Amino acid sequence: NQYDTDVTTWSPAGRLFQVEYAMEAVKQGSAAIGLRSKTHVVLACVNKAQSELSSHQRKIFKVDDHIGVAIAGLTADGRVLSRYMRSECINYGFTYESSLPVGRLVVQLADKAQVCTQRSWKRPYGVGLLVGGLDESGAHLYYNCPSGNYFEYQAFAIGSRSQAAKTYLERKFDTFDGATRDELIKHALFSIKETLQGEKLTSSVCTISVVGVGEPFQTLDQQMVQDLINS
Amino acid sequence: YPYVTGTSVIGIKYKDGILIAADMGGSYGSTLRYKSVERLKGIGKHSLLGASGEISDFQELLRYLDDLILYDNMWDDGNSFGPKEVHNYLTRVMYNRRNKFNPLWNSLVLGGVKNGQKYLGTVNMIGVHYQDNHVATGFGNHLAVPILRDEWKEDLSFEDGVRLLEKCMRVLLYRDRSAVNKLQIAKITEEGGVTISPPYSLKTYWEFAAFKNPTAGAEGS
Repeated sequence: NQYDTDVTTWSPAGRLFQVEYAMEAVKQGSAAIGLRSKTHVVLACVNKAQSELSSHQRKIFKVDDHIGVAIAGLTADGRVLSRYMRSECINYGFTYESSLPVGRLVVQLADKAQVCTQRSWKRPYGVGLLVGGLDESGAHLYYNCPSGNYFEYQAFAIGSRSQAAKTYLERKFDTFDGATRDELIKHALFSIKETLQGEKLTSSVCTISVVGVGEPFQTLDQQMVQDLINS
Repeated sequence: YPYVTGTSVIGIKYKDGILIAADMGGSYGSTLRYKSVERLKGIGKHSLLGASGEISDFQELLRYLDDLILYDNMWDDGNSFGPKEVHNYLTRVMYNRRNKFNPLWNSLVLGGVKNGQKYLGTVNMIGVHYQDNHVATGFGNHLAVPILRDEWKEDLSFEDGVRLLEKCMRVLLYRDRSAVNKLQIAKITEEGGVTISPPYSLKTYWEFAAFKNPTAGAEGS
């Protein structure tokens, strides 16, 4: 395919095959879940237990007191973007001494991914983010995509075997609107259970994080998550 | 060097809002070249600032703030800069331009009310800044903060606020030699927005017997 091998060449169908492939990178990576309420946004990640010897790597990144991330895809590009968002929020705080809204940070991030998508000699970042934080209008959940498009969701699952999580969230996202923090966490555990092919309910496989209107971003501990699944 | 410079810009946080006053004079050395230079402006929805010092630099700060506020508005995501963020941006720009040894020669008084939290603060030509109930710049920092401190009250009315602020501004007009009798009071409130008083001049008193006759005699004085 002559149009496949470069970012700048539109195919006759109007498709950027390189960006489509960069979006294939995330669909191949480990799964991440995200879901929100009027005030809370829960970011989880079914982080695999591949071997009795290996451990996983940190995927859900804090960015500010009020914004969290959950990368998916090439972990290095995710680390670069998370570093960028962290520095951006810190600059905003330095200048205006206030929290950078999520809705603006996500748009800046999407512009970064796009400007990579446009120039030759570059590549689309190849990592998709679930970003969720705070804003005067409450708490929002966003999905940045390598193509420069971005979206706002009630709940979204990306990465490998997400259809199992999406088909569940489809049948429960409608109650999240006003649901209390713990209801979101329980829903997220159920979602992770669905995508868990082994169907084994253990605290080691999945990580959870929560950020709310008065709850700074924090990652639930192994013992606490184990306690919830025990319920 | 400062070429066309203005003078004091006093500030007084009053009940339900904020008031700022500043004469309409721009002086050139000793001459008053200009007497109708509106030196108070409204910034964004929630703010209001006056400036003293070089008037070219102030007009530039207005361009900076107008771009800032327009870019802020075009988002339409439902959050905007209150007085706090605007004042912090002003402090940052003033300090940064001091670091270049190319200062904005102005002293900024910025205040406003957002979400029921009313803010008032100041910035110097070299980044010195503080937020207070009542602020002033230039001679308003000598001849007006004494009287403001003496008489300011927690729940000052609007009329009491105007009368205090005119007391201060008149005291300046008596003894500044840089001040013109024209002047404006700016009112900012929640859900009313900024409202700038039309220019006017204050009555002044001179008929004291000691003034009419320094010393005292039928011939001398």
